[PDB]
Amino acid sequence: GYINAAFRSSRNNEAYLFINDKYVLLDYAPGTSNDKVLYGPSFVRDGYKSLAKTIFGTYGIDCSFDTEYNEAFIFYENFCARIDYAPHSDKDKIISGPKKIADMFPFFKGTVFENGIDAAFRSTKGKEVYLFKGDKYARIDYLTNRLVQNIKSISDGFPCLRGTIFEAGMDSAFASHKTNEAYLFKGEYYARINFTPGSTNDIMGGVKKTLDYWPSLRGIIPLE
Ligand code: NA
Repeated sequence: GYINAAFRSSRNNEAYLFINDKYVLLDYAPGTSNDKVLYGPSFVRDGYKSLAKTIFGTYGIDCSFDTEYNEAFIFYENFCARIDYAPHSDKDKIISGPKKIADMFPFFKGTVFENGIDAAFRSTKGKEVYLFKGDKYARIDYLTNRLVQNIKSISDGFPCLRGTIFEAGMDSAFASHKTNEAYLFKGEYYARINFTPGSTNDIMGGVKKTLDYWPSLRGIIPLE
């Protein structure tokens, strides 16, 4: 029972983490030791009343990403939705969906991403987003609803993850609040990377046991 989906919050140094059919709010503090759970662990149906009577409320969220403002895309199997998550409030809503992925992001029809996406994080370049399913990754523009490039292996786009357990799959991801950085999660292992849009940039090697560096997740992962 580990991290399944994350998206960066619009509130500085904060992130939402989705585990099983549950979620937590966290001050993941990249520049500090002072890490901490802000809200939860709660059920998605309880925390997000907008999602209470949906498949997400029943099953949780297996992939998500920050777009802009207080908005983020959330997925579960072949369906997905845009919602406003309303940081620290009641006032959270469904904006778009729930649609199938192939109706939200048409270009995905015919590919591995059509029946489900593993994880995803917001790129620093414009309205761009990187997504992961299996051992391939996509580069999209959610605003113009197009694929910026052909879908290639994580090994090809991200050379730093070669020879790491992250080479054949990522369970969860989110972008840091710091420039060109994102976190990746697979099982009990995590890594902080420094990504440059449109490059074969290596670094880093920092594959660490998640509980070792996230003090405030002991008791939550592994969620039994
Ligand atoms: Na996932």
